[PDB]
Amino acid sequence: ADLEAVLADVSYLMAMEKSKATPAARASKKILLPEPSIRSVMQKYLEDRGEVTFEKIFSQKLGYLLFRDFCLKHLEEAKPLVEFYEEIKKYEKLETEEERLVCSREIFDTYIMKELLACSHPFSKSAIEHVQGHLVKKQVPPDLFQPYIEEICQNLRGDVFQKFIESDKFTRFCQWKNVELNIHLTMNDFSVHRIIGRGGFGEVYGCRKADTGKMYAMKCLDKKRIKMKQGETLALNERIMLSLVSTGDCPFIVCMSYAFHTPDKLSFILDLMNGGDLHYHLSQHGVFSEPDMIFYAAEIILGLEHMHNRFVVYRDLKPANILLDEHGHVRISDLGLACDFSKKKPHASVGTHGYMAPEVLQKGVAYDSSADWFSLGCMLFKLLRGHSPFRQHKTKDKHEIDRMTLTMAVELPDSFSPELRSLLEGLLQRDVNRRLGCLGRGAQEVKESPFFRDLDWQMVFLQKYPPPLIPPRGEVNAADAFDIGSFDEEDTKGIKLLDSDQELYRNFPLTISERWQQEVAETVFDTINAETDRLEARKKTKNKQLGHEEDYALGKDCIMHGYMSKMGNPFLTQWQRRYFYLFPNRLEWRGEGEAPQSLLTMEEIQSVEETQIKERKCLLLKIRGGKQFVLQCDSDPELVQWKKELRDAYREAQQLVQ
Amino acid sequence: RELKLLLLGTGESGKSTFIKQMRIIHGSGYSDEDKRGFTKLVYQNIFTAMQAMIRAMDTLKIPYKYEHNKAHAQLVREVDVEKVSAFENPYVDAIKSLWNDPGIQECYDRRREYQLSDSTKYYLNDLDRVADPAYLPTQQDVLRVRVPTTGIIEYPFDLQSVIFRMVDVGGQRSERRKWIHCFENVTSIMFLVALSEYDQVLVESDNENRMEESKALFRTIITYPWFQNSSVILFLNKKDLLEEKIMYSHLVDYFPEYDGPQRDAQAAREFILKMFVDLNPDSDKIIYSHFTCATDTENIRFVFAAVKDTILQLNLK
Amino acid sequence: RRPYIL
Amino acid sequence: SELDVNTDIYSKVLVTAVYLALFVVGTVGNTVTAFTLTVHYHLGSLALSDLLTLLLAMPVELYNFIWVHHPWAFGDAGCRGYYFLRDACTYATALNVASLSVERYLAICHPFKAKTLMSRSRTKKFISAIWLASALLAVPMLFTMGEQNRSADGQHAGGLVCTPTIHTATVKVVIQVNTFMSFIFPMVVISVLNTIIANKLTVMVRQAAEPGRVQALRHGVRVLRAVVIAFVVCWLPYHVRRLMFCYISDEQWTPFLYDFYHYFYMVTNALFYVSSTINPILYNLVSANFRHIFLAT
Ligand SMILES: COc1ccccc1C1CCN(c2nc(C3(F)CC3)nc3ccc(N(C)CCO)cc23)CC1
Ligand SMILES: Nc1nc2c(ncn2[C@@H]2O[C@H](COP(=O)(O)OP(=O)(O)O)[C@@H](O)[C@H]2O)c(=O)[nH]1
Ligand code: ALF
Ligand SMILES: [Mg+2]
Repeated sequence: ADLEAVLADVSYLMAMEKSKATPAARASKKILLPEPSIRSVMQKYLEDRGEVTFEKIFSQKLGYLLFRDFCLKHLEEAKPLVEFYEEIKKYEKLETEEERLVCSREIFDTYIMKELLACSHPFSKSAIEHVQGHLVKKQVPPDLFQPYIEEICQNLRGDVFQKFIESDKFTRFCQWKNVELNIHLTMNDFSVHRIIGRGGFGEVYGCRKADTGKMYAMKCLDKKRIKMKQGETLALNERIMLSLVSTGDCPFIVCMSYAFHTPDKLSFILDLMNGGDLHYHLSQHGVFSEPDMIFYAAEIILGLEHMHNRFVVYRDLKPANILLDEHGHVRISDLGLACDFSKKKPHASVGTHGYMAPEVLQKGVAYDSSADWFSLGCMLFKLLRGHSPFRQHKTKDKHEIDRMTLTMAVELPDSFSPELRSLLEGLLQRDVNRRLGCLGRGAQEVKESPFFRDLDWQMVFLQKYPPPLIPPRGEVNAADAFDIGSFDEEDTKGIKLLDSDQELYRNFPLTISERWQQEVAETVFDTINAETDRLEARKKTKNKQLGHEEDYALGKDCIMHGYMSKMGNPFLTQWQRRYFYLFPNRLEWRGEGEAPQSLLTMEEIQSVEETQIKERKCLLLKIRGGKQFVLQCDSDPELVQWKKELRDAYREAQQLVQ
Repeated sequence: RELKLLLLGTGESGKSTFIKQMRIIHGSGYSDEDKRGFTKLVYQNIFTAMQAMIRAMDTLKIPYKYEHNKAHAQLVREVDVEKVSAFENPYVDAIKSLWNDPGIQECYDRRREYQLSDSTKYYLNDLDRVADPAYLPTQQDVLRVRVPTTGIIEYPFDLQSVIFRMVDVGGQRSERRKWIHCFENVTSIMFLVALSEYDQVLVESDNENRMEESKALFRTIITYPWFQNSSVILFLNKKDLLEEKIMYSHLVDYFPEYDGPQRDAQAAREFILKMFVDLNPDSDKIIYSHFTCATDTENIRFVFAAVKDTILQLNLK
Repeated sequence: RRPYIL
Repeated sequence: SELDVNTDIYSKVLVTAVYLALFVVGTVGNTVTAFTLTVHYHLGSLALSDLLTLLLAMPVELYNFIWVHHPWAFGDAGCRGYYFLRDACTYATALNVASLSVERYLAICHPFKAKTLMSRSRTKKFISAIWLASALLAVPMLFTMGEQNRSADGQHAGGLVCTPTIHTATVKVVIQVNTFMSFIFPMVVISVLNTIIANKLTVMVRQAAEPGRVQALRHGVRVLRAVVIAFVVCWLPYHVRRLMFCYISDEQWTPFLYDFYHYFYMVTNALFYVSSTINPILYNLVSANFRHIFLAT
């Protein structure tokens, strides 16, 4: 290969491998948390939608981390409870009874027997007796301590949670949540490496997120090409499907973290399966063997089960769409042609010739998730033979392959064991009502098939089995960027994107909370937290020494307060950032911090409405008498809450004054 | 090789006394230096009893009969056992006058309202002999000395043909948490309960009856899943205290469920034994009980003669 | 004889 | 008083053949390179600079500097403009090579920094400043002289000889400054940046130990060294002849030295143009991805 390609590959590989032992060091940009005063607005914003309950926070990764570290360091009473809960959770992940026996005895002695002897145990007799009855019989199921989990959560829900909310670590949670809700991604935020694939409406590049360093796969769709091929509906459907299946914990599907668009591209951020697709590895390694294909079939069956449980039908199932991760475990990747059959069963012949179900290939006849099982059979057949059960592209014409609707699968006796012959005979049935997986419970009908009789599906979900193939660690595991190529830019000439077209993607951008929180927790949570803490320590010392504290008790009846930019003065600085206080009768206004002063009285307000200025969202207040004020906030949540609270305040004040 | 045993029970129950008795019978008798050391122990025990009963008199505001002894009483308040030494002449007369004082005698008869060592009466009867400079305490005096144990203390020992190592542990609530580490390979458990604890509340808590705590601890120990293969023996100690406490106190007030006839020491003992054996969760388990009194060597001899046989039969290897 | 070309 | 050159006809033919053989390559291949093509902007800019250096400059020499020395065709303003174009092209080529070196170094060593410091608009600004703007700023004082009739023929066209008219001190000072700006500065930056990049690539090779990647990086470092080697071997003779025109302690030249200096002028300018012809060859050799498109176009 030429020098440029070699350099691109080396840069991509080094960025992928850099600082594996210290993920925090991979970030080139830094997350700047807002000031601790943010909680005055963010608390109301979260309360107004009921998000400050114990379950909501404790179920969030960052919320859980902050609550845990508060209990373990700033509340002695809650320390044993959180320690017990955490060790129970650790125990639940033990995979063998030989280890669970000792772990459970240690947990019992440490957190139950000691307290019982000292008579300090606060838990109910029921949980004690349940655990004692299970253990006296030598039973160590993973659900041993579930009653203790419930009771620990009940105890933490009490004054412990209120103390946490009143603490300075709920302020940190508010800061992190505000940083989350203000995610506005652009192509600048990512360091895009060499192209790794192409197809559909655009290309796929490996990329590193700037402010966390986590490696992602950026899938870009060109808006002009989408308009040219009338693909707006498909482009939006792909986002719907990705957001539908990403919300969860399934490790068998390429999950989406973010979605955004530039003026000309639609971009999805997905998991990076640096091992490459299974078709490339099949070509390099050759036909797999039955014990090897057991692994792939089991993993793909679990993935399809996850998708089907959500009523999504994966119409294009090929070896090319199956991506191997670093360690060799597979995932389903391309949800471009996926559809939902819960509302109405599709009827379009969408797929790839040689892997489409007979009812999919038939015109007009509706079909359900039943299609994915025929495609699974065809795919498993390819892994063992190098081609679909019906002729390949180089062996027959496209419509000659379509004669799959007028024949029956060969079902070779040589390369297949009788169990596999039965499995493929079931999966390649012409009649949907008789086809395996298309009757009864669905995924269970296949999972219980004889070919998987030896397989323990719990270990499949846990991914304990050794992959048959481990992708090379020193290669990109993809075709050369010259081979992948690029779309012809001339094809888009004559295509113009109207404002009515950019309106189709008004609501496109998206961020998934759990995925972002997990990324932050893995990468830069502790570093940022420490830096932030140092910054507030510095500023607190400065304020204490020089006076002008952060706030003088926040007044007597302040509804809310926070920074806002008094905007729009041509003869002064446009961004006159200041600190504001809201009261039921007036809105006060403070300078650098010496003394607050009144800016406005609610009785004067005529209306409050949002407006766009300098391509930035702002708040417009119109005043009885022709006066007006413009205020600009920093995070959409600040703007939303300020709008809501100002509106409610003046409406109530004027209605009462009526 | 040697089997591990535990002696469990609430504080003050009498485990260390049983350890002393076992050492005396199947071990090495205490030497002259031992008794010389124990003389000081007896001295601070007497001082502690005197101070405790004076403090009880003050809190209960019981008037004194002897005005002069009041001065001594003040002196008693001034005595501190941290910088302790042998008993002195000015203190023996004051102690004798106080003990002979009917008011403090009535206060002690009302001892149920405050903590007090059960050996107080024995030492008071001893009087001059114990307080005499030529102090040569007998085995009884050494046995009847109270020294709060704390922490796990393994006491190696052996029978005539087998080796059975004992473990003495503290009985105070704060200290019980330390037992986690002594349960590793228990072969049989000996449990001690004070038969006279039905009247006195705990030391750590002034509202919970001692017997209730003992029953709760017995239930907790039996509930242990990993003791299913270890025998349990319930030594009902301090029967000589109960035979008088019942005569002076009605068991109905403490536990009304004991609707048996009053003043029947055997009836009360049987009721307590039944109440304790009932706490077991599963009847298939067997609980062996023996009325005893650690302060009497013969009772301990008789009880151990059968305890060793039961333990040996339980474990054939 | 000094040259001229540059 | 030598009115006409004493150069041999054999040289007059051989050097002319060399000039035309270099002209054909540095025109065809250089224009093809410009057509084929954020470094690509720099590669095309240097291609344009070399193409100008050849096309604009070389043909004027023939029959006025190479094939003859006595007559001069263009007027005083014509000669001044010709030297202006020559020096502007030379400075542009050298500074553009330096800019390519620094751009590539920033792109390879710190790509994230390059994403900002080497923005498309920023790259356009830098290339515009360097090419057609930076050259025109340094040349005016360096090439705005000529038309000093010294040959005894006088009125005869062969008598009118073009030569820098500045005084010996001023002319020597300006040539020294020209060499400083066009040779030492871009040579220094090119050498240091290329050495850093070669060190990085050698480290990668040592850690790399795939055969394709090993070959690619080995050829890359070899070409990175060959770039400076070609720069020195092709420019140092030119600047040395230009300086020794002026950096002479006496006005006395022996006739043998005169003829040797004229032959030296011929070969040195030939090498100077060879430098402009080299770029497409290394562009093709160093990149197969570029080689295939170059051959296709
Ligand atoms: C300092 O570079 C100079 C100076 C003077 C003359 C020519 C060069 C070239 C050296 C080789 N070259 C490239 N060098 C490198 C290095 F910096 C050594 C890594 N990576 C490349 C990558 C691509 C490429 N193309 C011709 C693009 C064709 O698609 C050229 C280079 C371009 C400048
Ligand atoms: N009269 C009488 N006193 C006893 C008996 N058992 C123990 N004691 C006394 O109770 C006091 C406290 O017992 P102790 O040795 O601390 O038992 P432990 O708390 O289990 O270590 C000791 O001073 C003993 O003299 C008994 O059976 N009868
Ligand atoms: F109550 Al103790 F030693 F006196 F455990
Ligand atoms: Mg003791």
